[PDB]
Amino acid sequence: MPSAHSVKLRPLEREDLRYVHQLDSVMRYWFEEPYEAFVELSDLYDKHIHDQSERRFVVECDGEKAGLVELVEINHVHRRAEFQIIISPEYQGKGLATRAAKLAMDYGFTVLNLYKLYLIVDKENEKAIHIYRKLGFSVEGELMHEFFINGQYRNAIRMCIFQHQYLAE
Amino acid sequence: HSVKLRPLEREDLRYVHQLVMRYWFEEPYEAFVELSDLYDKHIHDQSERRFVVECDGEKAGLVELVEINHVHRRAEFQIIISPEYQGKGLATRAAKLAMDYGFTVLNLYKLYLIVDKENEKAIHIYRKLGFSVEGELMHEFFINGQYRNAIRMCIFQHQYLAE
Amino acid sequence: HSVKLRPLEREDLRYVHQLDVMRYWFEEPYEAFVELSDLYDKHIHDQSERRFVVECDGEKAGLVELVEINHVHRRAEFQIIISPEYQGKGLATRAAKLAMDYGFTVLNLYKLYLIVDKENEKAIHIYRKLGFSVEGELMHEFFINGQYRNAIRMCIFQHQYLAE
Amino acid sequence: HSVKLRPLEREDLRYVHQLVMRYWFEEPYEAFVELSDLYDKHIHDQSERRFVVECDGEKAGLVELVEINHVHRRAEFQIIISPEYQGKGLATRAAKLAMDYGFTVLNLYKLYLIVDKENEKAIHIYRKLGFSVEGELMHEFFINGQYRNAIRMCIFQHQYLAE
Amino acid sequence: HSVKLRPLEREDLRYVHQLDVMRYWFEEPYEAFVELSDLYDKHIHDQSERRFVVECDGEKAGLVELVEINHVHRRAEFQIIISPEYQGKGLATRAAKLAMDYGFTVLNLYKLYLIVDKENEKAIHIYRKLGFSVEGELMHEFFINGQYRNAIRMCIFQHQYLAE
Amino acid sequence: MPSAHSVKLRPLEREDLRYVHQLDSVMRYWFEEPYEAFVELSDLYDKHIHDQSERRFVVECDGEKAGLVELVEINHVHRRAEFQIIISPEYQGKGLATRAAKLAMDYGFTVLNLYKLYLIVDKENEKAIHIYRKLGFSVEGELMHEFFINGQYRNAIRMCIFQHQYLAE
Amino acid sequence: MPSAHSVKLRPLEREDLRYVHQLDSVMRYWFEEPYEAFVELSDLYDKHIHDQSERRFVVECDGEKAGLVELVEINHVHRRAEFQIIISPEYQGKGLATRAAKLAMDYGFTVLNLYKLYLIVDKENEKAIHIYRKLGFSVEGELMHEFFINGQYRNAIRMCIFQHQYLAE
Amino acid sequence: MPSAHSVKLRPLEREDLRYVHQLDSVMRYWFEEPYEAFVELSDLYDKHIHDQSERRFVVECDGEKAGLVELVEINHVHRRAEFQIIISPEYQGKGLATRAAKLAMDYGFTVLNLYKLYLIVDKENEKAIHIYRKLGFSVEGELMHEFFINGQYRNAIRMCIFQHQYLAE
Amino acid sequence: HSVKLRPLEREDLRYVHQLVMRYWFEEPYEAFVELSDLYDKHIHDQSERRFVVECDGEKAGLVELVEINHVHRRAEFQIIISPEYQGKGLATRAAKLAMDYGFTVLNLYKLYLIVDKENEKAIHIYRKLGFSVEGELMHEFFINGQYRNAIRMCIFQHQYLAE
Amino acid sequence: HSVKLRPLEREDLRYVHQLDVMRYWFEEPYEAFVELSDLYDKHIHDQSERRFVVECDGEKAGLVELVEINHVHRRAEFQIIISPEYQGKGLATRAAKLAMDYGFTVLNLYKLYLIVDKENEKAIHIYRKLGFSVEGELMHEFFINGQYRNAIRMCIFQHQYLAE
Amino acid sequence: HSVKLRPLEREDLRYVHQLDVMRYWFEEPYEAFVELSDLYDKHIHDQSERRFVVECDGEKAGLVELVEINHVHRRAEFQIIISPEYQGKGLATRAAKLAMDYGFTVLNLYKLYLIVDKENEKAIHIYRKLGFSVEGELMHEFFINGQYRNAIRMCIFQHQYLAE
Amino acid sequence: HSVKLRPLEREDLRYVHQLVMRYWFEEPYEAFVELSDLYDKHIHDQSERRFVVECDGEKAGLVELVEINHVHRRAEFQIIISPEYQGKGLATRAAKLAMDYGFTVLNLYKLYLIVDKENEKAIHIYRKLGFSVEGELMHEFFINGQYRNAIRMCIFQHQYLAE
Ligand SMILES: [Mg+2]
Ligand SMILES: [Mg+2]
Repeated sequence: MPSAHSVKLRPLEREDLRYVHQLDSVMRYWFEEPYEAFVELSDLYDKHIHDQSERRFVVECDGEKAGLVELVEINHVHRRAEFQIIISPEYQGKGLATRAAKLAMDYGFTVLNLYKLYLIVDKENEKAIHIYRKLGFSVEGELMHEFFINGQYRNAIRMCIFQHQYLAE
Repeated sequence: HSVKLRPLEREDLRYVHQLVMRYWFEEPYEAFVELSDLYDKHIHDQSERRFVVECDGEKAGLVELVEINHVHRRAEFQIIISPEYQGKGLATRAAKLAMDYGFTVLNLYKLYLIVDKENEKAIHIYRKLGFSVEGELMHEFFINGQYRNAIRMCIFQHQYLAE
Repeated sequence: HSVKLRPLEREDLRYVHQLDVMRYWFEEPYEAFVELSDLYDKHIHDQSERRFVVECDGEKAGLVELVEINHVHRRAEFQIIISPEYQGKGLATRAAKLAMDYGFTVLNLYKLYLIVDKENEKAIHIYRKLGFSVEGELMHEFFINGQYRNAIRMCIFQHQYLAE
Repeated sequence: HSVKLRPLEREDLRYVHQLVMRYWFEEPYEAFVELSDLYDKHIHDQSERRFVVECDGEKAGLVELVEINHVHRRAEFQIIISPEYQGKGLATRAAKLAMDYGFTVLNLYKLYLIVDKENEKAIHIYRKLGFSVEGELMHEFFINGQYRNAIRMCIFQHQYLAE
Repeated sequence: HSVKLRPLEREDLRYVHQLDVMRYWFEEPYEAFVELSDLYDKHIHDQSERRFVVECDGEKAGLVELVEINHVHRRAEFQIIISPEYQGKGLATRAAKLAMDYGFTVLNLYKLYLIVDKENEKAIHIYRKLGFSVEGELMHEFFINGQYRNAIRMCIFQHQYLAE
Repeated sequence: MPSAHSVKLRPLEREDLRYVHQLDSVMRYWFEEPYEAFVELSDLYDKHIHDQSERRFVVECDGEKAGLVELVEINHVHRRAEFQIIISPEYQGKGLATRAAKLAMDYGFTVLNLYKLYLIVDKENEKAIHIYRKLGFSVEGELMHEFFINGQYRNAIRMCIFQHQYLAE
Repeated sequence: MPSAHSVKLRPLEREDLRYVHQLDSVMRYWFEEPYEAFVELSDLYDKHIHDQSERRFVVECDGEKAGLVELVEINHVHRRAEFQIIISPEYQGKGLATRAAKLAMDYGFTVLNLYKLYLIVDKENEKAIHIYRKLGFSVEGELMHEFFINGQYRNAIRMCIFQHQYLAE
Repeated sequence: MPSAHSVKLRPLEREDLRYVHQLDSVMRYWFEEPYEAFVELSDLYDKHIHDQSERRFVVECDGEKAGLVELVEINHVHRRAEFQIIISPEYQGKGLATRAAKLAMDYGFTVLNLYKLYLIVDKENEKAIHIYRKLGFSVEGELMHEFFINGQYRNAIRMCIFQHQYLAE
Repeated sequence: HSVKLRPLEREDLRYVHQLVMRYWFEEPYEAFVELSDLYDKHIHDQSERRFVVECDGEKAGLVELVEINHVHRRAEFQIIISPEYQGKGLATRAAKLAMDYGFTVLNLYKLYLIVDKENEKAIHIYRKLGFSVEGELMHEFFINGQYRNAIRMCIFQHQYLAE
Repeated sequence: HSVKLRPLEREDLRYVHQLDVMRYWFEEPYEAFVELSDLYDKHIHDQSERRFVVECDGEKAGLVELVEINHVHRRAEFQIIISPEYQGKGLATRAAKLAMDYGFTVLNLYKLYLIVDKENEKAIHIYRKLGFSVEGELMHEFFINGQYRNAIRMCIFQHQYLAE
Repeated sequence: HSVKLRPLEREDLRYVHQLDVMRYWFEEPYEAFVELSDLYDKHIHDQSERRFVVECDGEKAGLVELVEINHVHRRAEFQIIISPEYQGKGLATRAAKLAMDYGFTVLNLYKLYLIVDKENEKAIHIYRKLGFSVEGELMHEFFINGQYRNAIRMCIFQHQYLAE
Repeated sequence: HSVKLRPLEREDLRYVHQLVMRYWFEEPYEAFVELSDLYDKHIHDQSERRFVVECDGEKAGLVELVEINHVHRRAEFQIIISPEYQGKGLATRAAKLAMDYGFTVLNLYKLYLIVDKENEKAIHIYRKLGFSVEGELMHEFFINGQYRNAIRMCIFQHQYLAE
């Protein structure tokens, strides 16, 4: 009989901040402000503790820390947010990014009462794209040369989904 | 056996946190640092008052006095028991204690509470304690995907003090 | 005659102060102007309340308060106050319609509610007409001028507004 | 003819000052800068409340609510009329007004006052308003070279509201 | 057995917190320790109150509060509290004598006074003995545990102390 | 002989703040923070004076104040920004929004050295859309129900252009 | 019939500070801290507004500003203070220093409830000394070379009086 | 052969503050501000660290802490200060107060370059008085009821000495 | 006729502003409030020093000493004349003045300047003042759509003082 | 052996302090650690400089400084320093390549430049090899250990990097 | 004509600013008024320097600076500056006498000293006359307008003043 | 054997203190808390610079550069050796080191020192290092009961660099 893992969103605590930092060279941001060194992240963190426009969860698999969900650009008048998920290397390969997306959908849609959620992914990532489609995300744009990455401008696909689709299922 | 009702101390916050969206002085929290910070910001704020419910010296739940007003002499209260302490009607004794505090110590005139309409047990309990119903608040909360109704119930100091 | 809402500027704060005995700003009490100026400065970016001067032909005629605004549960309480001299011209009615408009068509709330004196059978009727539901009768909710009074809480929903 | 009772505004301070040792929030003042400063320090302090007494729109005196407590539901009041307005029993109407405010607006249970024993007029006035005597405080004040006695008198909300 | 007053140190503040339901510091209310620590830090140089641990053979046994201290009128109110386990050994009596000593022979006050429950006929008697005068009976001065209680205010003067 | 107007971008001064405020009910934002009352705007303004992620110009026509250009979400690693233009009512009807766009293109492209600029407009605004095309903006997405406006979710068209296109002309 | 002047102590207001400053070269002090320039005095003044250990009155003669009384080193446990009076040049010669002393005695003794007041004066000032005696001040010390003044150490006479003497009269 | 103790003034460090506090009921002061609880003393201490108008030494006897010298009311224009010495109970009886006075004389006179030092003592203390005389202190005043002490006003004797007397010896 | 070189005062800022992207203490500005603020932030900063160029008492341009270093004893200078004052070789006299200040007052050893390669006039002027060329900085600035080259030129205190 | 850049953490600040006599942080001088700790705290979010520890097999081996970073003109100066004991293993070469990589493939700069002692003919040659151009010779730019020295400024461009 | 010292008020600070190229306040350099206003505000209670306007018939004529004031060693340096238009009327002489008076008869210093250009043989002579001693010749102490200059340090003592 | 000259670090303060009236940035200290505080107040102050003198890695003395000025390019220096390290002419090597730093690193033109007239050894040492005498400062210090004379001596960068 196959054993069932338990995957949970958990509100991101300060003690989680080291875990965040060491998920990894590229630009990372906190509240649209960029960081590199731990001291930069930690100070941003305290400056933004009460800020309602981003919310972050750790993904626990069986209580162990496996990755991070960031809801970002939260807007409560237009009832949307963007999300971003990131799975620690030793937790990849086993459907986590998927479950993890379902859980963030659940959070924005059933807890936070947003109307629309979207995400950006590399145009190159035919894998992820197709998964999101599977879950019934529409494609709403192909941003051209939106990111300059490892020496080169890359294209992003923005894909959205809606509260009613979600609750209908 | 023994249930006291101790003021909420800063060491109690990690306990509090370890019990859907939560409010401290009407400002929302999720992280423990969010609530901790919020806590010190509202240290001398008289508009809310909190107590750990102690069973035989162990921390077993929480009473909140919220929206305390001394001109109109009223306040709201929420009571929360930890799972492992539920279903011995601490929820009940805690309610009496809250009532004792607000009516005999704080000298309030009126105490009210909100509860999900569906919670027929609580509604019954409080009616037993002689609370009367004053409202059915339609779709007052978005809870886990859905709007829910609450029932608000009150009781008055003269009713209590009949004791 | 024409009637508009307008965000409340510090310059309006003197006007607000003297509509006449007990009142609040961002839930803290106030009486003197200095008390009020101070709260106002403190709550400049507080999202949980939003105010408006009610303008009647470019003239300050009253005030709309949007209070206890919650965006997760998409609701908010409102209250209107009309300077003595603009009363009895159905102005608080037009102001109500306008506050609904704002919370429903701009703030994107789901539910708006208010509390009035049970005794005010008149206002009560005006709301019922507008399609508001009674959602409760609070007993002795307010000590006012020497006695406890009852109030009625009445609510209306976005979809009812966007329909009719 | 007309007597209102307006909240004390900052413009009123120069008036206040222009009326032996004075107290603001139990801290003493003499200079106007001493009182002014003190004033802002106690802006959101609910423990005292002040009003100018207005006769036909002119500033004519002062009511102070001091030591306001909402659990025991009581407060003290001092009333001060400016000379040119004395002896028309504004002192009286002012007292009623204070009483009106504390009992019908602020929802206090009990109001008391201190007055020099020797002030037989005030003592009589208040007894007329139905205040009862609760103490003769021996040498409670050093005033102009000498200890003086005060009389403390109270009245209760139920007594007033009989109206 | 020997009994002393001792100025109250921050280290005593944990002791003070748990003598058991409503209390004050420099006239502001408190309940939680964090609330109390804070007031204490704020009032460090406040001249208007002075506190002391009552030490019984080098052991913390209670507390003396000197409150509403006025130096122009040379008076001050006092209150004593004895930990449950040191009561009924005439300790609050020795503590009273000691507080008088301090206000009279050190602070140079002219008058000291206190307030007790009218119902506490015992304490009342102890003070009368010490030469205290009743200077008033306050009616329903305190809402306590469900009802308004009466209190008695009793005073004594320096010259009476320095004589007897 | 037809008289030539002079249209200029001018760096936005504090004294311009009243003009901004009174360009008008809808949500307006300053540095992604929302305002309504003048005191809210003015305080945001001082809080963000040195912030490199938004830049604002007044459009002077013949030295008189005619409208406002906001470059927003400026990113210097991905070399882009979003722009927004707004023409005062008495200056509409006479090609200003157009010239005004050309000028902001010039600023980002020739002064600020961005690589890409884009804009959002109402899907409904077939007029503006076609103009931007005329100037050789590509369409890069149709965001669905992105804004809730006057009681109703509306659709936006994001359209971009690039430094090389611009300098080529 | 000779006309009676009215001489009053008045609590020192900030607007009085210029008058103080220009009562005049020597060391002057405010709360035991020294001043020379107006800005020094004014800043000391604000730093010490609530300080209970010095109190200052202006002497009004017929409502016009004639001089200054400083009660200094106020101690409420030992119930004493030192006083110092200073009469503006155009108000000297007409008994003011005297009345002015009586008034400060009245203030400390009948208002402030001190038990003892004293003063220092130049040993050289046989005039003032004898006046204070007249008013029944005892001599309680002759401080030797206590002040270095205009190139030279000078001797001071400290003289005291008591509440009971005063009220007895 | 009798063994010689070494008695030294040492600048008072913060760690000395507990020792000070526990030299003992009466009013004690720090920079003319009164203290009782340790937290009061310690906060005064930090508020006054750089203040030139009081200086304090510990008296070490053989390196062990035996008492305290306070130079107080230091005035560098009139070149004087008052001093106060206090010997811990277990170090009394063995000439310390004496040596300790000589050392403070040495400090003010030979290090600090004051011209005059004085002290107050109880009129009742015929012992100390006579010692100071022995060292050639003049008596310069008998302050009457200057201190209210243990229920009663007491009289003080102020006694001074001068740099030239001292260096002459 | 007369050219002084006055220290830059706060009243001069509106003038400064009224003269592509500008820098104050290596931080960029455009609005006047941006530069004003920046100005006070760098009031006691010794690393840059500024002067208005005064012709017969009127404000006519600007000298900036920038990147001032006292161990290596060097600094950079920019000079800016207002249009209506250009082409009388104030640019020249201003340069001499800068040179006078840095070499005879500030005791610098070396002064250098950057100028667009294309500005053949400036390059010539300075070579005339005996500045020598020390670099051709390739595409050192993006200016109005294009990378541009600058030429850096220096001169030394001993060379100047030969005077 | 493997070599990486890594953002510089406060924990690295002690390491940085002791590579041996005159140096800067965000253009302000420093000597003592306390001086340095302070500048570092002040410049935490300063975009104009970016630093990195050079790691050799997970071991701290040196430092890369990106200085005078300008994003409008898309350039920045760089400098590398290798702890005494890691020198002469072509490590500063690998570190240079890595700094180019970062400014060119991550920061998206157009131009990177450096300044070396004219006398250092060795380093100079290493850069020329890498495709760097000499863009100037600064005369007596640095007073160092008793005399003014000359320096060379050499630059390279993104397109040259992204090509070869 | 009559000549007085007068403590320097903020109102004098504009006057001070324009006597014409390098100068200090409480040892920090300044040039612009804003720079100076700031130092002045910072040093309001600094005991180590004391300034005075030199008044000639109630008119501002120059300035006296008392600098490096040390009370333990009882000395202080002084400097005088006279507005162009009041020079050559022996005014700096009367101002010197007055500064001596102040430090000697008011501040109770033991020693006062000054530094002048060796080349200024005139001033030098005026001081010698006043009884000042040369206590040193500092070599190349000042870089001024293009070259290092020598200065002379001359001192006088209280007892010499209080005698003659 | 080995003498380095390390910058003064905060851990070195307790050492410093453990070496009559002392000055930090011309402000006086005695307690260690007085000097410690003063220390942080002057952390970025360029007007003074300090170094521990290290003999074979142990702390053995102190060089102070004081009154550093970069326009006139001069500074003063005091050197202090701890007793147990005296009389091996570390005082000498330390002096050379100071000289090395100010002249070859800091690019000063001139260095001077003050020493009690009576210290004939120091005076001789420095004259040997080729310092010349520029003043005999009469009663410049009150030291242990008496005014004392100091001798000031300087040397110049060109003289040193002759090396
Ligand atoms: Mg954004
Ligand atoms: Mg004193």
